Amino acid sequence: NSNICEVCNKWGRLFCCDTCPRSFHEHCHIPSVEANKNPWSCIFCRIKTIQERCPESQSGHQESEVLMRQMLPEEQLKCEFLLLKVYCDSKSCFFASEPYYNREGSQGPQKPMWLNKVKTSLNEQMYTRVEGFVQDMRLIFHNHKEFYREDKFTRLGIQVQDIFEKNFRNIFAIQETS
Ligand SMILES: [Zn+2]
Ligand SMILES: [Zn+2]
Ligand SMILES: [Zn+2]
Repeated sequence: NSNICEVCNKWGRLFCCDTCPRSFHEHCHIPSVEANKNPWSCIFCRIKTIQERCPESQSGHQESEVLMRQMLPEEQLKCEFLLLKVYCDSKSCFFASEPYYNREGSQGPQKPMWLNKVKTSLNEQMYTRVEGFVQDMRLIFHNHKEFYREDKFTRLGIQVQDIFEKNFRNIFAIQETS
């Protein structure tokens, strides 16, 4: 196994996957690492199994169809993995916890959003379709862009949204376009 957390790349109290060499802190893994279960497989392994059980799941999809899907177990897992993939980038730190807004010449967004709130929302099964989760994710970056305006800090939101969007297209097998 690895000696660092796959998500935050630090050492500490880790839990090791039984079917791959990754390891995780308890609350870096999503869902949080399960109390018992021996063996234990991590989210990367679970996602791989879904693909291997239904190879045609990797043929192209239209985003519109994906968004309308109900959050049944397999879609729930895929959104948890996509959330995880964002927390894997160190720039997610800017978007994790509840933000506040007091900048000369800007007003705060009408609907604040942050990653830990989405995490909690997924945990408490508050989204009924993929669209719900995707909307909150994109809201995070959109709020950031609107608030920071011409400050170069806006770029952080562009960069982390690019991470989200590449992973979204991969995990949900969105049809490749030019
Ligand atoms: Zn970690
Ligand atoms: Zn694994
Ligand atoms: Zn099949």
